[PDB]
Amino acid sequence: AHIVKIYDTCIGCTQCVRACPLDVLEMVPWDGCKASQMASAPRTEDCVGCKRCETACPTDFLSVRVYLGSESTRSMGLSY
Amino acid sequence: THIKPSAQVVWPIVGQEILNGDVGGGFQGIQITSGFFQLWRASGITSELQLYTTAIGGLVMAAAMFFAGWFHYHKAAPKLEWFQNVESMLNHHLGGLLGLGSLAWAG
Amino acid sequence: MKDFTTYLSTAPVIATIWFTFTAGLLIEINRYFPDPLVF
Amino acid sequence: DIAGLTPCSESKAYAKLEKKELKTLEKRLKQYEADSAPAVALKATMERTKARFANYAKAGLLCGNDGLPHLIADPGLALKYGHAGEVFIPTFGFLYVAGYIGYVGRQYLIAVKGEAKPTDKEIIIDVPLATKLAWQGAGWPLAAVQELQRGTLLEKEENITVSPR
Amino acid sequence: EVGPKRGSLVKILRPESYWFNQVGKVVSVDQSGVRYPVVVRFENQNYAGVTTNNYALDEVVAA
Amino acid sequence: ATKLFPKFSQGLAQDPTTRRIWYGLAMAHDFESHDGMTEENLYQKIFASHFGQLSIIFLWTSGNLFHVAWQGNFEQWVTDPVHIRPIAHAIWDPHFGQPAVEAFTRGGASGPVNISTSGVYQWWYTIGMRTNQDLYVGSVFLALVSAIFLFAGWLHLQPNFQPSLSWFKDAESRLNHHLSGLFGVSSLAWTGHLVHVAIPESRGQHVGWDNFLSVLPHPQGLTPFFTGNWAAYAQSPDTASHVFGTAQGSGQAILTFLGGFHPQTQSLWLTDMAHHHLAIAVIFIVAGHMYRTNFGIGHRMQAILEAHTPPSGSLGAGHKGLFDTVNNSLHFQLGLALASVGTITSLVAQHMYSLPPYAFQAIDFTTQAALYTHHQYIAGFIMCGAFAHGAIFFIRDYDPEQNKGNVLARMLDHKEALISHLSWVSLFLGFHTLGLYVHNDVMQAFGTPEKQILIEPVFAQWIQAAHGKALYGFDFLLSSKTSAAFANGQSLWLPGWLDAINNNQNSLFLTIGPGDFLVHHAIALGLHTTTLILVKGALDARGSKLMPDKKDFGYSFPCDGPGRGGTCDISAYDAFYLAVFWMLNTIGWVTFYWHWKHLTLWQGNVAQFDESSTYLMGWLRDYLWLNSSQLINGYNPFGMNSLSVWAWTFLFGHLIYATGFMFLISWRGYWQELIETLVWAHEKTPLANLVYWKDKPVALSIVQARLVGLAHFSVGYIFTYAAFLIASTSGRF
Amino acid sequence: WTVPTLNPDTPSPIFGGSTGGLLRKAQTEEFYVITWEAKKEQIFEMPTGGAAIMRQGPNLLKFGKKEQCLALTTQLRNKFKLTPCFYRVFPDGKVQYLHPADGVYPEKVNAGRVGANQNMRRIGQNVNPIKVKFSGRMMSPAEI
Amino acid sequence: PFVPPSWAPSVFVPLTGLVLPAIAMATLFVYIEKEAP
Ligand code: CLA
Ligand code: CLA
Ligand code: CLA
Ligand code: CLA
Ligand code: CLA
Ligand code: CLA
Ligand code: CLA
Ligand SMILES: CC1=C(/C=C/C(C)=C/C=C/C(C)=C/C=C\C=C(C)\C=C\C=C(C)\C=C\C2=C(C)C[C@@H](O)CC2(C)C)C(C)(C)CCC1
Ligand code: SF4
Ligand SMILES: [Ca+2]
Repeated sequence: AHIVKIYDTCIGCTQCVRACPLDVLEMVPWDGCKASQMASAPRTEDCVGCKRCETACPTDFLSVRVYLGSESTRSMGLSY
Repeated sequence: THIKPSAQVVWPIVGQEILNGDVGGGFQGIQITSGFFQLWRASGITSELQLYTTAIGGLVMAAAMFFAGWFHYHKAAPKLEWFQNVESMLNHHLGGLLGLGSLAWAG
Repeated sequence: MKDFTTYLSTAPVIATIWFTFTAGLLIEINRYFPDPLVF
Repeated sequence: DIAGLTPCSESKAYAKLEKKELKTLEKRLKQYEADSAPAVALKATMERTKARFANYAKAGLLCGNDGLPHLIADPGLALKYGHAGEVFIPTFGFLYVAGYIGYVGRQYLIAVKGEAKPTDKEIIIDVPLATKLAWQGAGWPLAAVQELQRGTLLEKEENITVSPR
Repeated sequence: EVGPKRGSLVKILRPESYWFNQVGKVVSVDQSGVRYPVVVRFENQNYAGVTTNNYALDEVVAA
Repeated sequence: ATKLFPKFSQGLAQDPTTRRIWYGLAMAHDFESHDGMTEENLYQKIFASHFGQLSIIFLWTSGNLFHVAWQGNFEQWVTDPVHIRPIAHAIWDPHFGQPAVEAFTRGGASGPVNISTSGVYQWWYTIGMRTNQDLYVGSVFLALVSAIFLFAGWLHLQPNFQPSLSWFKDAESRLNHHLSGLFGVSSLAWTGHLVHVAIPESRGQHVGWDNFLSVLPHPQGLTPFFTGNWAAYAQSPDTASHVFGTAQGSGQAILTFLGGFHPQTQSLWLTDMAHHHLAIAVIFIVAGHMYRTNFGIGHRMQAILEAHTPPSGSLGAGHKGLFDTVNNSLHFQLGLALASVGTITSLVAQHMYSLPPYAFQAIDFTTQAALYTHHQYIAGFIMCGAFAHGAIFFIRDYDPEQNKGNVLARMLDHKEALISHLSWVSLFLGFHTLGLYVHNDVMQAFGTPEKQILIEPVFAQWIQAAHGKALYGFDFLLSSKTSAAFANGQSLWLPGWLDAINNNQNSLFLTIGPGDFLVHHAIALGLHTTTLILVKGALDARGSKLMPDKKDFGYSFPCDGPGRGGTCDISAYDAFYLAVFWMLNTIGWVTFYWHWKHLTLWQGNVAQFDESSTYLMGWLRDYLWLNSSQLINGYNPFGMNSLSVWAWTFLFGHLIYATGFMFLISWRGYWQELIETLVWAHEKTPLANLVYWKDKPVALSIVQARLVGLAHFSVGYIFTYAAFLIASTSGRF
Repeated sequence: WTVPTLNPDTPSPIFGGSTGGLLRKAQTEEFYVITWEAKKEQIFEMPTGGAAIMRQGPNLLKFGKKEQCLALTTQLRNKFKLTPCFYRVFPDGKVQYLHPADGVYPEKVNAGRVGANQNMRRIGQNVNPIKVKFSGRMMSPAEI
Repeated sequence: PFVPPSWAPSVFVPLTGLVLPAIAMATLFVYIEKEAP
């Protein structure tokens, strides 16, 4: 499975969650940013590694980071 | 059968005049392979005067084309309904452009 | 006219004019001083 | 003289090459009438060929066994043996022109940088300013030394971005 | 009112930031205790096309 | 479910696709990444792997000796080494046609055989080998040596024989032994073989384990050696009338310093090479007594490095922390070894062709060409590997806190300056070296060869003059008969050296002109560009402005996705992959230059190269097109000749090279979608759907495709040139 | 809100079938089933290729992978303002509800959700790989 | 001396390059397809 991590730099834009095409991320209540919300990655087992979340992340540097890891039928996005 | 068609002459500079080969007919230039000489002979052109007159005609036509482009976009622009007249467009392109064009050429 | 001169001041136009000027200058020099190999 | 080369003026291969070149042009000049434009053109090329072989020899160029002029690039050999118009002088001529272009372009970028939209002045060239700098670029070498000595030519490292390391 | 003044020019110190050793303008500083309260705007866009970012008080210095 | 292969990575073992098979083979020697890997186990595995490599090398050598002694004509080549063509091995192909059998039957007939271009015939002959019995015995010995290294490999990994990590870290002790024994004693033992066997064999005397003890290497024995009258050993050397392998014109000296080459063999003197190995053996043995191991004397490498800090702070903390940096990084150690061995490999190529050490080697043009190209291509790959491991070192082993202020950390602090300067140099060389060739081509095309830019290589010619060549008239040092450097060495090597450097028929300092100047700047272009690519990869391996956290992704990763403008080929591995193309282009230019200059010298018209090498049309028509006729006629509608295998291989290399273009230009996405359609077709096809796959078929990975494409590209590159090189030289000579 | 139960006998949108449908994986490993309610019959695009007509009220479709279900989920929500839900179904009869996991779409912050894979540091505060070397396996400084 | 018979190639070449490859490929393919207990 690919390793997805969220960093304190997260601003709670929710853009990564909206960009994810496999529902690997969600917004959880937080107190570190003004938006009072931070991105979480509770379903990384369904992550394929498209890195759309990173493309949607506007922080410098990225608050969401994807590290390609062990490959599975879900990770390879195989319908067979 | 002996003279090679040539219609491009290069200026004598930095030694490039070598490209003006001895094509024949008391002429020196680059040999062309576009087939224009044979097309002009088929059309019945026998003088450089006829080629010069057609050249002037083409520029008059080029000026007309650029005018048409400006006029049909800035002055009288056809509406979508006009462009969506496919039945009319095919009738004119088959009968006028193609059939009339072929009839005129036969003339 | 001001907009037209601004268009003539656009990168491509200036490049064409400047390069045409530079090319011309070099060509004319070789036209009057042919085969220049050494100073 | 140097490297065992020989003056083109005394090389036999240099002389044979000039004859070989003129004989090709002459073999062609025959198929044409004397006043024919083709004949006039081949004659002007033959005159230009004769002048080149003569001008190159007069310039004191050295020729290898191939009978072709070789250029001496060592500043020491060129100055001591009369071969400085081959690489040395050309070097200072190019360096002046190339620095001219660079210093003017740098002066332009610096001037447009203090404007409202520098990016706009890079796609649309401020011609009047550009022409002014183009003329003032003749004294670039002295300006470049004066900038190097005031410490205004370079940027402070603290103001230049770099990767994490 | 902690943080640099609004409209002031500060130089970024975040190493992984695209504007490291570069100067931007202080858009606003969040008085609330957020980890990064300084909003800085830059003229040059980053590789992502962004021209703004949040930094901590320590990550910025008047310059 | 979890498959057994690979056992070193559960991740791959749990991959249900075909990628598991490819990655299991691709990551088998990356021990550091294997599951449950410890530093000590890492060292022990490498130690055993090194014994395995040695076993393979010795079997390869034994195999070579056996096939020559069993299928070649060594006992016939020795009789006439000028006109007899050496046989590599016999050809048993049942697909051959009767004509092909006849075309390949040669070298004393005995059926279809391949001619050898390796140079082992001249090598073994020079070292004293004279019979197939000698070759057979050597083969057996080396086969036995291979088995011992294979056993040692197995044993030094078994319990009670597994060396500790501390033993692997004992640098001062390992270097002392390798310098004094591996290098010094080995060279000394070689001097003994040359003096006791090779030189007697060259003088017509057989000296083997049967009579080596009852034979005297020198008439005065060791009395000169122990009395100090060493000069005695240099008295009465072989004369110019010495017929190699016989006592005709043969002298009695064992160690000399004649210099130059033996008149008949056109190779270096055995007495000069014996004295060379003796001198270097002494130097190495002494050098091996510099580091402290157990007796209270010697240097501590850490103390040496820690002391080397310029007092002005120009190098920061100097070499502080570098001992531990190098001692704890196998990648750093491998980077240095490759960089050194690779440079040494190129030296072997440059020195072996200019100063041929083996008899009748310079007359075998095909072998001369093959050896130079072979070593120059192996050198190029090794150099690429060195930087690759330097980039890996930075990502996996480099610890900034332990290298703070040191020369290594300083490099990273000015990487932009280093890269930007390598960029400038490469640009200058590229624009001017290309511009001058194009100018010359246009001048040749317009029929004005006197107008071409022909800069004389005066600086190189001045060096050649310094070495003795008087053709340039610079008159200085060895070119000046009134110079001290000339007088001091007049009674030593100069005479023989000056005769050779002034002979324009050998390859000793060939004459050079404007064509050599242009190609040398082309070589400089390639070296700087390939270094720019490799250096930029190592310096940016840990991070850049586009990817500041690259170190967290490792040496090899596909990309960072299309975000941030696009990040294809951003890894340091991607830099190595791009550098290989430039390395092959560089070695291509260098090998083309060497081959063309030698083909013209061998043919006897150096003027062709001197007048055609100054324009690229000359290279394409006077070198490639002209020298390809006989090769492409290896097989034709009128029949085939011995050059048929080379014609077939030449085209075989073009095919593999172009197949690489598909893996290099077309990318995964397109193929993955095509395979999915095939998976549907197989599952929807009756009877076919009865059989199924254990590994889900998938397109090759991005990194895998770059490697497979580069491999196909590199294999075709080598096979095509090797086929052209051997065919052109052999067919023409 | 409670975890929904998948009714497998739900009417499926009108569609003549295609060649981009389920494969042997659906019978051996697992398949995905999207369900939604339609207030009107509307033609829509099958993520596997082709046009299909959603039926009034309940609708059910089966896809080979989760991405295809979420792709259809995106179109129905963005274009038709519908609220679909999908599940992973195993070959042994087991059904697993997947999205929206808590009944509230992930982009909308919801209570109860506990953060996962979150690092209380910026990426530039990650350690050097030399520190995470010789661990149980190949890992990244980010994982620590 | 250490000389194989004339039939050596007529037998060694067939075995090495056809027979042995097949045997190697067979065992290798089996191991890869085998799954961990
Ligand atoms: C002096 C006459 C004139 C003027 C002042 C304008 C002015 C304008 N036109 Mg216009 N037009 C004209 C003549 C003119 N046109 C003619 C004769 C035609 C028929 C072809 C058109 C067809 C036309 C169209 C279809 C459109 C405009 C549009 C516009 C407006 C913006 C586009 C523009 O001009 O930017 C300047 C653009 C250029 C300078 C590009 C020049 C294009 C030339 C013809 C290409 C030449 C290429 C060359 C032959 C080959 C290059 C090869 C390479 C190796 C060098 C603008 C107010 C656009 C608009 O309405 O705004 C959205 C619009 O879509 N014009
Ligand atoms: C006899 C009627 C007729 C003729 C001869 C043409 C001829 C042509 N039409 Mg056309 N068209 C017509 C009727 C006609 N159309 C009608 C009734 C409609 C409305 C349904 C259209 C709508 C239409 C569209 C949308 C387009 C054309 C286009 C074209 C040109 C295609 C280029 C080509 O292949 O020819 C080769 C070119 C030549 C042989 C050069 C000779 C052309 C001269 C001027 C012939 C005159 C044609 C013109 C219709 C005559 C009236 C001009 C008058 C108003 C001043 C072509 C010259 C294309 C175009 O853009 O052209 C600019 C195009 O996109 N036509
Ligand atoms: C950039 C590389 C380079 C290289 C490889 C050379 C190489 C050479 N130069 Mg040199 N030179 C260079 C750059 C270079 N130069 C530059 C940039 C300048 C501008 C100042 C000069 C100015 C120069 C002069 C004035 C002379 C040479 C000379 C020479 C030749 C002998 C010089 C020597 O002994 O050692 C090599 C030299 C260098 C590595 C650097 C510069 C040369 C030194 C400073 C000159 C000392 C020469 C000395 C008197 C030895 C010659 C004795 C006698 C024959 C005069 C030699 C082949 C001598 C010569 O042969 O003239 C006929 C000569 O007198 N060069
Ligand atoms: C006299 C003591 C001695 C000797 C002879 C050796 C010898 C060797 N050790 Mg070693 N070692 C020693 C002590 C010694 N060690 C001690 C005390 C320690 C503990 C500190 C170690 C720890 C150690 C380790 C950890 C390793 C070795 C390894 C090796 C092998 C290196 C493999 C190789 O590169 O091929 C031979 C190298 C040479 C012959 C050097 C010469 C290379 C030059 C450049 C070639 C030039 C040849 C000539 C110019 C042209 C030839 C032409 C023609 C003949 C082809 C080598 C045979 C490695 C190994 O195990 O491999 C299996 C390795 O991993 N040793
Ligand atoms: C003493 C020399 C030496 C040693 C000990 C190592 C050791 C190592 N290297 Mg390395 N390397 C070397 C030299 C060396 N290298 C050289 C000279 C180069 C330049 C070519 C490289 C370039 C290099 C790269 C780019 C990489 C390594 C990597 C590695 C590590 C794991 C890779 C591996 O071995 O897996 C197994 C290796 C293979 C399975 C070989 C792959 C197949 C290739 C394409 C050969 C195929 C040729 C084919 C047979 C041709 C057929 C022709 C025929 C039909 C006629 C490993 C510790 C990798 C790494 O850093 O780990 C992450 C890595 O990325 N090396
Ligand atoms: C014939 C093929 C070819 C050529 C010509 C080049 C050339 C170059 N490569 Mg390259 N490379 C190639 C293939 C090639 N490569 C391949 C197949 C690969 C593997 C994918 C690489 C991978 C590679 C890497 C990784 C790098 C390079 C780099 C470079 C540049 C090195 C600096 C230099 O020499 O400046 C000399 C400049 C020239 C030779 C260009 C000549 C100038 C032009 C021709 C004159 C203009 C003509 C005319 C005026 C206008 C023409 C256009 C017209 C439409 C108006 C150089 C321009 C390095 C680099 O980027 O430099 C920093 C580098 O990093 N290459
Ligand atoms: C010389 C280089 C080369 C070669 C040989 C091929 C070959 C092929 N390409 Mg390809 N391609 C190339 C370059 C090349 N390409 C490049 C540079 C690009 C970039 C644009 C592409 C992009 C590309 C695309 C986009 C596609 C292909 C496709 C195909 C396949 C078409 C179907 C087919 O003919 O199957 C038959 C196989 C052959 C004709 C190869 C002949 C090999 C010989 C005759 C067989 C000998 C076997 C031998 C005896 C085995 C024993 C060896 C022994 C050691 C055991 C085919 C195998 C298409 C595809 O995937 O397939 C449908 C496809 O869509 N190519
Ligand atoms: C002012 C100017 C600019 C230049 C800016 C800068 C900082 C340029 C940097 C220059 C630097 C750091 C140069 C550093 C080292 C240079 C060295 C050591 C000089 C080497 C030259 C040598 C050895 C001479 C070689 C020869 C001479 C005598 C001339 C010829 O005969 C040829 C040859 C090779 C024989 C800007 C902005 C690019 C814009 C533009 C104008
Ligand atoms: S890489 Fe793709 S699947 Fe994974 S979390 Fe990011 S957007 Fe979602
Ligand atoms: Ca013997």
